[PDB]
Amino acid sequence: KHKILHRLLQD
Amino acid sequence: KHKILHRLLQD
Amino acid sequence: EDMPVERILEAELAVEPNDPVTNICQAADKQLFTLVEWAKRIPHFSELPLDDQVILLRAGWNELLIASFSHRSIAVKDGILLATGLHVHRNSAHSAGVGAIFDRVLTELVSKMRDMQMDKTELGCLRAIVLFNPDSKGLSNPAEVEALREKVYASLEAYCKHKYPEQPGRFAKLLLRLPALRSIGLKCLEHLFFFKLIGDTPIDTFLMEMLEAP
Amino acid sequence: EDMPVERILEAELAVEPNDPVTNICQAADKQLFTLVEWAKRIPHFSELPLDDQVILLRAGWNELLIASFSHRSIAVKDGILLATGLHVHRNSAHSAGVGAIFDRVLTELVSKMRDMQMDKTELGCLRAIVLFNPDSKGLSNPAEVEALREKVYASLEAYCKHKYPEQPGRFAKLLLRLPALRSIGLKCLEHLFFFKLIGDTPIDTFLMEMLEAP
Ligand SMILES: CC(=C/C=C/C(C)=C/C(=O)O)/C=C1\CCCc2cc(C)ccc21
Ligand SMILES: CC(=C/C=C/C(C)=C/C(=O)O)/C=C1\CCCc2cc(C)ccc21
Repeated sequence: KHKILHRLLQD
Repeated sequence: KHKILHRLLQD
Repeated sequence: EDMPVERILEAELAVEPNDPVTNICQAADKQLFTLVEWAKRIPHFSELPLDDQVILLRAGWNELLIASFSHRSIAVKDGILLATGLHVHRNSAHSAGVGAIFDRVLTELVSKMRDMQMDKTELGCLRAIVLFNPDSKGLSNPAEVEALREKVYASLEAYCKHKYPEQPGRFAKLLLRLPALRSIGLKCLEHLFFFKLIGDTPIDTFLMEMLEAP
Repeated sequence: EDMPVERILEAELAVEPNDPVTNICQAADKQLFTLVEWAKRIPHFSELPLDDQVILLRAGWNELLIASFSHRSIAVKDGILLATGLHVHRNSAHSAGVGAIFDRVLTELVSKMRDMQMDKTELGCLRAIVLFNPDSKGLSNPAEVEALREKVYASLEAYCKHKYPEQPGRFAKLLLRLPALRSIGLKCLEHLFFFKLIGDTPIDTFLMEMLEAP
């Protein structure tokens, strides 16, 4: 879950 | 309003 | 000025030496009477106009009582000690449908108080700050309430650093539990309005009055 | 240790130079992306496990954004300035059915910030304290989050008293707005869930994700 948030934090 | 509260505060 | 922690501590020492929900409501009603007396012992409170005294208690009674039984429960294993002398075990609260709020009280309040060994003076001051809530709607003179609050945390910080010199962040740590108290206070009120709505769960007169409007 | 207010201030300066409800939701979605970048600039945050970084932002995004637009609105007459560059006048908010929450933001947050002239460093630190919420459920190491928070308010107090030596109660005054932020944050979330429930009021992807469960 929390698709958007994870991707942004990883970048 | 606030029957109880007023009476107690006055005492 | 003129807000000695000694008086605050005295006020705390003076007011305090099967469905668990019903027991909690009876205990809350019970403590509402004691709360008014506690407030009268807080310096300058009784000097405010009757109308503002009502607003302050109306606005903070829930948080004031929660802070109190939470600190009282520090010596409890997994539960809370009510003023009536009854104990609410985690399982009991869980089995009543209030396990979530119960867990927050324990984790965010009780546990934190015990770990830092919050004393009665500190508890008294935190409640005094809550009582003197300048954001309370209806206040005829909010600036006056703000003044009392500033004097309380001014004395509290003095108390700390002096009693607990080795803990420079203690004062802030105490103040930082207020946000949790606010959130927890709000959720508990929601549960109370639902209990009143459903019909079940006897609610006494003083507690009912506090649920009244506004 | 190792929590310079300079870095906190930089993070703030780096991320920021007709139904009003819809405009507010679009602005919130917009700021959610900027919020993640702001967090990465807060010392040691990105060093926490991805799972805890998510929990912290999930748990405090609403309060973080509110603190931000509230401080930004200090220069506003009777309204709030959105990140999108649009202004929400009191009347506009009133006419949309959100006058109550709007009035709280102005009275409890905006007005208080302006009166004490809260600066960007102080705002940055308050948000950093909110971000590092040790009470956030799910944290793999709550003690670690508690440590960062303590370091933030430790630097904040140092900042104050030094910049504002003539105001010994400033540090506490700053911390004492957190309870209002918490309450206001909760009410705003309630409005958001109702907007999503009713169907009306377009809600973008990131904002929608934050409304998602848990
Ligand atoms: C609003 C409130 C007041 C408590 C007063 C008491 C119990 C005072 C005392 O005993 O000292 C607390 C409630 C209100 C009803 C719901 C609730 C549930 C749990 C698990 C704990 C507390 C509460
Ligand atoms: C949760 C939230 C987020 C705001 C984000 C914004 C608007 C950020 C920005 O523009 O910087 C605020 C809401 C959420 C919807 C209700 C609301 C109503 C008023 C009057 C003010 C704020 C809010």
